[PDB]
Amino acid sequence: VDTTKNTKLFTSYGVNTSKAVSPEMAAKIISKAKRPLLMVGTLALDPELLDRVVKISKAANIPIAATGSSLAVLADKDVDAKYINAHMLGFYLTDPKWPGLDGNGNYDMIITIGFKKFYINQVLSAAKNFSNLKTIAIERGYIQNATMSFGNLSKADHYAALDELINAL
Amino acid sequence: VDTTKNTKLFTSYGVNTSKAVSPEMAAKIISKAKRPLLMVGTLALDPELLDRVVKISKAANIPIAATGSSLAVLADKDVDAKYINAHMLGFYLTDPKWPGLDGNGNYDMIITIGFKKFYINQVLSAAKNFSNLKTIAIERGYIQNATMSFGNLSKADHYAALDELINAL
Amino acid sequence: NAGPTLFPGLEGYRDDWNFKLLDRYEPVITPMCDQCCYCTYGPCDLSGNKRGACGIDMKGHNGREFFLRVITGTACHAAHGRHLLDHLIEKYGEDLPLTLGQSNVLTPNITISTGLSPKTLGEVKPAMEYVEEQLTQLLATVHAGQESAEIDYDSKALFSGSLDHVGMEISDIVQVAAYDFPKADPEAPLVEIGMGTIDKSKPFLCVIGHNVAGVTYMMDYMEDNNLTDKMEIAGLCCTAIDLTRYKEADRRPPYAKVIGSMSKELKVIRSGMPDVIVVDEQCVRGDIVPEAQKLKIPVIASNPKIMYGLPNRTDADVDETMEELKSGKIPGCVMLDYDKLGELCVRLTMEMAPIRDAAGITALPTDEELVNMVAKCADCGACLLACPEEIDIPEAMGFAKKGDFSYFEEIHDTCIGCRRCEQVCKKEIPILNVIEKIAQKQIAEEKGLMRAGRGQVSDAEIRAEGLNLVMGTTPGIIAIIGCPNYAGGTKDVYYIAEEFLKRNFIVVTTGCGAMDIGMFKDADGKTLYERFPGGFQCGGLANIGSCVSNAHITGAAEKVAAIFAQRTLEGNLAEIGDYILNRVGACGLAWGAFSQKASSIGTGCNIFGIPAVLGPHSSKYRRALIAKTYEEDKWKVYDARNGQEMPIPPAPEFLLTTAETWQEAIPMMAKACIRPSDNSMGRAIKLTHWMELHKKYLGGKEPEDWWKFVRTEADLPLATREALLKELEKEHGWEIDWKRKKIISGPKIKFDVSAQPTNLKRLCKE
Amino acid sequence: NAGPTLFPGLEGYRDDWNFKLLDRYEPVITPMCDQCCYCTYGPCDLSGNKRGACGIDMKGHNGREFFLRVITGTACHAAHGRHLLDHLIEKYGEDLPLTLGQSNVLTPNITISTGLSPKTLGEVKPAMEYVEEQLTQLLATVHAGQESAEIDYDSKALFSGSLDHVGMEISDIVQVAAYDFPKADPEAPLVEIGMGTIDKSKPFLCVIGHNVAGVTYMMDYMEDNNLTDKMEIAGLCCTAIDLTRYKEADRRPPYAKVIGSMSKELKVIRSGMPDVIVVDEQCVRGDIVPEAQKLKIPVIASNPKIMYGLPNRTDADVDETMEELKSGKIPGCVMLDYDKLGELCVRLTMEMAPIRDAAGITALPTDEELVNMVAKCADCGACLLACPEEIDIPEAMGFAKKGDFSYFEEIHDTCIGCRRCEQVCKKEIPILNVIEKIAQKQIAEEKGLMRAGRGQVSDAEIRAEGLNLVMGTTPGIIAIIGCPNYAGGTKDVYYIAEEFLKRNFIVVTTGCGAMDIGMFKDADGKTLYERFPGGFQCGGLANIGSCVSNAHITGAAEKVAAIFAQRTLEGNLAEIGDYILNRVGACGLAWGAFSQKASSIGTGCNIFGIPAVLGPHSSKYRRALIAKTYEEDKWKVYDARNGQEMPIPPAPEFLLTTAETWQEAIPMMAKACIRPSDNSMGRAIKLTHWMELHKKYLGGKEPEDWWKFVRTEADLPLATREALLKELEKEHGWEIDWKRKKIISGPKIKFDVSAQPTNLKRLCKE
Ligand code: SF4
Ligand code: SF4
Ligand code: SF4
Ligand code: SF4
Ligand code: SF4
Ligand code: SF4
Ligand SMILES: [Fe+3]
Ligand SMILES: [Fe+3]
Repeated sequence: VDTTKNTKLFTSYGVNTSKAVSPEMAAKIISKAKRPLLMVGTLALDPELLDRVVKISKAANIPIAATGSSLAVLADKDVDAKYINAHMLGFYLTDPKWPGLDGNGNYDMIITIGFKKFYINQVLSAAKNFSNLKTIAIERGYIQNATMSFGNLSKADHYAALDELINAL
Repeated sequence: VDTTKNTKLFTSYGVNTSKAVSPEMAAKIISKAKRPLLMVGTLALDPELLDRVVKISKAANIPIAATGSSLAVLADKDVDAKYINAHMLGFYLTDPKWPGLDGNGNYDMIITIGFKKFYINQVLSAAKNFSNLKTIAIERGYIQNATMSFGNLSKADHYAALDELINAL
Repeated sequence: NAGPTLFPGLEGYRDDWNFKLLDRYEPVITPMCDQCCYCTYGPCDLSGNKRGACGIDMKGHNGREFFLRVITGTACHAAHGRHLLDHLIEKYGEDLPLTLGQSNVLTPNITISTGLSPKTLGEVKPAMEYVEEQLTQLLATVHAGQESAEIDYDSKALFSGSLDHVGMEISDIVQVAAYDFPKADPEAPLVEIGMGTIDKSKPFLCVIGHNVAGVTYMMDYMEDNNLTDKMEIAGLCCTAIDLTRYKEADRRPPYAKVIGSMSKELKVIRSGMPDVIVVDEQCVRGDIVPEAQKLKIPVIASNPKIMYGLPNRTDADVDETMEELKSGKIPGCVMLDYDKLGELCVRLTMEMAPIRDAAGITALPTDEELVNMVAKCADCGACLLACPEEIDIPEAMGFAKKGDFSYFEEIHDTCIGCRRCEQVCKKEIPILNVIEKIAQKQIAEEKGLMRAGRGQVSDAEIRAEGLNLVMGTTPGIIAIIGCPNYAGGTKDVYYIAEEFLKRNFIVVTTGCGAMDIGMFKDADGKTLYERFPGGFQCGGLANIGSCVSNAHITGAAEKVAAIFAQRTLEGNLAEIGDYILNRVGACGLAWGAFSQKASSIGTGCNIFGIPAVLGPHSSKYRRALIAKTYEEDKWKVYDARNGQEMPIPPAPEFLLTTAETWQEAIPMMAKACIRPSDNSMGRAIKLTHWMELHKKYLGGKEPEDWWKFVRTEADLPLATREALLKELEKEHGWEIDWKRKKIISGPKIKFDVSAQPTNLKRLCKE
Repeated sequence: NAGPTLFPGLEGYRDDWNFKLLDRYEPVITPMCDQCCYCTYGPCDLSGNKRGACGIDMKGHNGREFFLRVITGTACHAAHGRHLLDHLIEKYGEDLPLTLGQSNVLTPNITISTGLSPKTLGEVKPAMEYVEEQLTQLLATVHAGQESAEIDYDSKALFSGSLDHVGMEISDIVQVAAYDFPKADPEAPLVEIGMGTIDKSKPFLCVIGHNVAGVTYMMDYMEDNNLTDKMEIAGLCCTAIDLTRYKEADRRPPYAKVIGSMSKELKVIRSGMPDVIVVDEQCVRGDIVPEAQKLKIPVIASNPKIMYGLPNRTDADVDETMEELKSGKIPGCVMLDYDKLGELCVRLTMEMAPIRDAAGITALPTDEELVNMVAKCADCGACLLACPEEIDIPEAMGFAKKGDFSYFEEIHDTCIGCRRCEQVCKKEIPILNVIEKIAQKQIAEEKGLMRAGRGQVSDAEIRAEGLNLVMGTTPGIIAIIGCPNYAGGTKDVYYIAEEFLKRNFIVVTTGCGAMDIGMFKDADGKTLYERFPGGFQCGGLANIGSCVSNAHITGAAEKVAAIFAQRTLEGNLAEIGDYILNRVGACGLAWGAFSQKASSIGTGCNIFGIPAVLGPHSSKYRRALIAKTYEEDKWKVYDARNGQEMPIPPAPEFLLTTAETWQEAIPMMAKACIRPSDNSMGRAIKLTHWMELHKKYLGGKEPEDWWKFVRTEADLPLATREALLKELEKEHGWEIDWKRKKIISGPKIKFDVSAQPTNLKRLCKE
């Protein structure tokens, strides 16, 4: 699946925007991370995405930051997920001295999925302007404020792209 | 000269921006116009650009709207130039019933040159949002609010690009 | 006698209090845009915290932008107050007494900021002038080249927030007095609400706005002409709540109805039910005239703040203006004379009903039209990209093309009726009308009850609940307020209010929140207002009133400190906010906050030590106040008994933050009510509700940090005290005495019944 | 006796006047951004005049945005006024008389809006309260869901503009009275100005801001301690003009100096000359603290509107705070106590001078450092893209690399010292210091003279010039005011002022414009203030004062109508503005307008029928007022004698527009002074200057439309009357009587000495 052809936006935060990446590029970026974090939302998270979030966590062995009420459905799944409010997380990620969720420090790659675009773009606006933290959005929508992101995708293409990514981890 | 590789902007008016065109594309767009107008500024107009503004007017037989105090130097040149304030012109161009500078009506293609980028982008913001008027900027800078524009260019490349355009009219 | 801050200026609370609040609850800046377009040197790209041409950095500018929204909200409530005060003084005299019910501490917010305790309309003038004077000083600080430090814009914003509640208080007390609104009434009457409550056969006068003044003349004209049962009068936004508070002090049956929140404005218009629309000010759609016009609904602008470029007929004769409107010659007019407004609107309504019925108007598309326009959809994705709620319209269209309208039916309640989607549809499909047509069934069922705006919390209720709130045995005050820009539909506030009412918290609500809370019924067909008593009590649900009534929520908390704790109010905001932050469990919720007014209200709650959870769209305000729970030195206060530093638990962990879903919001709010001074039974109770709600809505496991709030075995939830003591020993290494089942070692914070936690050194005995 | 609008509300002038002005001078909307980010429903893409989620369209929002800048500017002058009024009343009493010079019509703007003619400080209170009350109502209209029609935001903006001049008037008259400022003095003393006028060997107290109150204590302390000749005290922005007006009513020699406009703020700091910096409010850079700190310059914040997050020492002992500052422990502090401020700043300055000299500081890079950093340039083009003036820095670097510093030397005067370029340079080259180092020679020559803020125009001057102005024989009033955000350097205002002074127009100036106008000298080494007399007279140049003094410019025009024409001022703005628009030739110029204050001032001039030309950056304000010269029905008024419609020439052709170059601005301003009621000699004279200036600056040929302003042969410029009559016959077909040389046919507008042109029907005899 081509996940880089559509980067349309309704409104813009300005001249700085994320680089659109393919499923294989995202896979390579994620595998190279030394201490990645899977930041999961709830409002755009459906059962199909939930299944893929679990496989990504496992295939790459990435801890999960269950934001919103995502832990509600991740709790009965075999993954390492811990609850944390997204706004708080977005703030903490900008603090070099944050012990992180397991106490072992901050992260070097944030992977976002399951969020409405307006909310994650806002939470991400902090790290974008006040940190050198790298972030990668793998939603069905183009996310301007991530370091890199998938472009806008039909639901089906999204599911396909995530499967291609998983097959590359 | 490649006039489409650099479209950097310091700030943005939003998601809508001009299409970058080559010297030959601009030449073809201008030749196809039935009633074009050459809108000339003063603050970014140098002697070299002045010479090229004259050749374009002649080669394509385009009337000139001498804005600012450009008529000061165009007056002693063999061209059809008439004074009109840029802000007023930007407003009038949005009125379908404007008799125009010669009394024969409005225009179907506005060619801008010799302006500071911030001023023309503002004057052009009216036509961009409140008219279906086509405009083409041929400055050394990328102009966001034109329908189409050259990208950012070194002074020399600008002079070269304008010469290529003239050779194509 | 008075505190140190009477009629304070911008810097009044800066060093003594605001900076202390801001050191713990740190400003979290999330820019809504990476640029600043305030002046001609710009626009400036501030990306990466760069500085503008003038020198201000990104954080400074965003502090400035949040500050601007706050003062804009502050000015709205104030302008509202000034107009009611002048009109009411002119009509009933300066000596009219402020009759607000059974209370001796009548105007807490006013008294705190000015030291004044006004008892009449005229006595409120000096407070109003103070607010207007300060707003001018505040708006001037928005000018380029003024403040540049983010933290100082935040202090200026907090100060403005205190001013907002002063202005809101002024607004509501003068109208409660002059218009005989309920007087701190636990039994204010239930009013019918919802688009489904309207009797379509009757003429319908629809009012949208905030200032109820002009509507009172409309109602007076209806009563005088025996029209209360012949026509319908219903409102959208606050004016709907205030108009149904009018002359209700004696609990007479309401004869008017309430349509709904701001989200219903375009929806009710598109339905075609209104025969006449009268707008006032604030939260009024900017496309009302052209939309009303399509269905031949005359529009009357009754407030100078919104004139829509309409012709002015304030000085014209009523009869003739009515002819101009009924004939459709003009789509509407401006009518600023209240004596003419009453008659004009009511009569035009009675007369428009037959005219519009004879017109043969079909507001929504027919069955055939619906199927056709749906089949026209190209699945281009434009609408979804333009939808503020990011609703998958293309998917709904897809399913509707094959007779499955379940998607569109569910969309109806989440859709805010803004029509951005329609403007981007190349096939020119009136998407909103598609949703509304398919939602007819659901709309007919939109019938609820809302208990009328009750007004203040009485001193009697403060005495009854004061101690309980402070010990913590009454788990806290839950305030559900604000706008309808929800991210997941309007039933969220209902589920939330219910969860808390069942766990016996004190729930109060106002504005659009109060409205939606009453839009749903249980298996027995009963509303929350019917299932729970209306007093300020545990397990009670009180609709305080319109948005200006939010001043009684901070007012109640302030009265706990003034009446229960007997603290001085006059010029003493810092001590009062500090007392609340340390000893009064509470948490606000503005799940659908959208307006500038919501930012000022929330900021006002914050300066009084009251945390607030906002919905996800609120992240767009640009500035949140969140504490770092992992930094030890952020959680220390003084013991006023000796001046020694003492540690406090991390509660609340924020003052202003956003939650993503309503399920997340609940446990967050419960936890937010935990206070340093909870006694043992209180803490045990608060920990019970929070730990239980966290398990219920977030996965079934306990909060990882639950142990951080345990000082002794007595703080432990009684039912599971055994298992918990095990966990403390097991997963934390605490020493337990299994004979008497108590804690020997482990807690980093000790229990001390006589401790006096305060963030203000000046209140300590050194 | 009074007009119809006493203490008007937002709608006061809407239908009677504003809408009439707006029908002719149409709002021209040029969005600065295609989006709106006011609330959480957004941001909304308004491109193509789409509507936001709330319903407001692009034009409505941009009207709203311009309106916001206007009220922000209005609040600035007002907040300023309120602080001076309270402080001055507290220090000198409410009964202090307003001593402003030889005038009986003391407060025209105030009287027009309130009907009041205050004679003391206390009597000004009611006007100040009115303004603050209206500002709250106006700020509330900026809230989402309020006004949506562009034209109504424009009316609200014009109204605010009238309020701005009321607030400015209040501000200046109270300080002129209490601080003994010049009293409408044509011989106010010349003050030295420019960074080159500073005696580097003396300690230097630099003040930046607007409110002069605190500076007066500084100066009082210097006089009391015989320091006026030992140290230098100079200011940037308005405070520089007001501090040099202090106790100058008796014309004593100035002992203080003026550095320059806001553009000099970073430049003077980078020079390292200041030993201490004291900031107040408005137009103060947001990066002063970190920049000052680099060169060990302590910063003192004396106004709560700008505290920079600095520690507060208002209640600390002076000696200790001085030790904290001189030791460099803290980069600065907040000092809000005026009694402590005076001593603290002056003493710290005397003491800092030696300390900083001993520090061995080299403010700018050495010769070697300059050559090295220049050689580091990569010609990446980043600085040019980020420069607000789009200065070709890469080219200058290129030439400087090979010893040609002519480019950098010319850049110095065009550069506004904003340092945006430095933040984007990957080679971390302090570009601004490169320009300043190379400009040392030029800076040493930056020495001029500025005639002190003179105050109001006296009634005597109004009587002397009234008739002349109205007939047109005195070509008009030229007001050069406003900010330094010029697009082509700061000498423009000089050339403009000169051209007009030589042609005998009445030239008045204020603020940064007044400053730069005096920064240049002719071949004889004389300034314009020296070459032309300071009275309000033909060929006269008067520096009215600081930006708040702009109120005396509209005040003078208002007094022409009140004194010459004997029109009533009280509650009669529309009649006065209408009179001015029809009979008083004038044109404002704000060539470098940047601030919100400039938009409000210009908008205030507009509502009084006074056109204004703004510099190109001003196009960023979003809304211009321009008339269509080609639409016949846009140029008709009534003849008050009979109520019949009558045609008027297209003059002025705009109320608020931008010009690109100073050469274009001149003829535009001259033409803008032509008025419908010019008598024959007046018109001939105005046509002479305009036609000549058009030929001189725009190509040598005559204005294509010059013939549109000729009613009879007597309107023709006398020297070229022959040739002109030829052209009218030749290129226009007019019938001439070559015997007496007059016009027989051709003019579409006749000359009528008794005609009474007015845009107000109510003033006509029907
Ligand atoms: S206020 Fe400052 S950051 Fe904003 S546009 Fe003006 S110069 Fe730029
Ligand atoms: S009307 Fe409803 S579906 Fe359309 S953009 Fe607004 S919220 Fe979305
Ligand atoms: S914008 Fe219109 S055509 Fe495109 S998917 Fe939406 S409803 Fe269909
Ligand atoms: S005020 Fe209106 S146009 Fe602006 S962001 Fe809010 S909804 Fe959009
Ligand atoms: S300091 Fe001067 S050269 Fe640099 S960006 Fe500002 S105006 Fe341009
Ligand atoms: S940004 Fe720096 S390196 Fe690039 S051209 Fe400008 S001065 Fe040279
Ligand atoms: Fe409301
Ligand atoms: Fe100024």
